Amino acid sequence: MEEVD
Amino acid sequence: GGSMADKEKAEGNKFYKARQFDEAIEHYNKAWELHKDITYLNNRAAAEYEKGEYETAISTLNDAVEQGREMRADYKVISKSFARIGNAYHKLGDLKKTIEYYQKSLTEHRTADILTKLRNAEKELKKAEAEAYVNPEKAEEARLEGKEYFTKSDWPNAVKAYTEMIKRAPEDARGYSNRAAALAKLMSFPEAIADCNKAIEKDPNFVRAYIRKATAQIAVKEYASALETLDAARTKDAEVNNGSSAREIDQLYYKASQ
Repeated sequence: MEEVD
Repeated sequence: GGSMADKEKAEGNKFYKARQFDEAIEHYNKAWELHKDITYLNNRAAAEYEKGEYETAISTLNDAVEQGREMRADYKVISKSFARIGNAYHKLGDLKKTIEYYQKSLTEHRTADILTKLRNAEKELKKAEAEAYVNPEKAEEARLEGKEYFTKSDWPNAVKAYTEMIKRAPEDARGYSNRAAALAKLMSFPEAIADCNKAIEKDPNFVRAYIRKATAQIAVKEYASALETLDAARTKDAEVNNGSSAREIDQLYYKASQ
């Protein structure tokens, strides 16, 4: 999954 | 809110991690509402992306960079925006813009990934454009142009013509054998050998290509090889051609022994 910050 | 909006974000991240994307999205919006910081928008774009709404993601991100610029946001985070646009475009199968947005991300902040993703997307584009270049009728047009230059002893142009044919029809063994013929005339023999080899992997039954290989090998005094190539040539000639080019093989066999 895409990185969340 | 400082710690206030950071909770909304953190709550988003909790939902995002459990693949509850609309729930994540709503908390990311709350975070933005409480405290203008583009991180929260990048995160909503992640949720939008994971939903498979690639257009929404690009939209969210294009806005994020515009607002981040107005806010003078850290160069790293806007580099992530551009990077995620790149990912989204790649999911859309738009190779031009994925490359364009990777460039844009690297311009903002060069990272290891994105540099690797750029090279992979460029690789993928080369392969695609090559597969689009393939054309039956343009290949036949090139085969005819080559024979015309070959009949007029115009080897340099024949080479070019036959290269177009190789590009228009990469599976047609005639293109390689033909370029190999012109290369030999120009006395570029190692290249003639190499084109003959690819012709033989494209068509194991293509006799003329074995004969060129051997002829060029003889020309560069590679005698041991020339005889092997000639054996192979004679075996495939019996099978495929009823041995109808045996007298030609023999002359070369005699020269390769002398």
